[PDB]
Amino acid sequence: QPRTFLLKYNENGTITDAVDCALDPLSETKCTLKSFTVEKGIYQTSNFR
Amino acid sequence: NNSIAIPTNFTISVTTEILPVSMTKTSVDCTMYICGDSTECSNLLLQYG
Repeated sequence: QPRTFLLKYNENGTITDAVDCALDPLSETKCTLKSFTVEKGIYQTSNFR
Repeated sequence: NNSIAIPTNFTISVTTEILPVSMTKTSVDCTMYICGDSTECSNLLLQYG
């Protein structure tokens, strides 16, 4: 399905990890922040409609 | 240089300062404001970075 992912490329240009930005709120925070690392806390990530 | 004014009376008074600390925590979603659910707009909106 044509969903948004956060892709992380290594030195070779191969994707070694990805976040399905439509999977769960936590994944959404990672796609918002463009990091596979989040800090302890609360983020505003989207406004739903 | 030879006369000094010395208090004979005083008042212990209380004054009030009104000093703002914080404001209302607003948020406006930019996409919503501009395009809402408008598809073409939402896509074009990207081209503005």
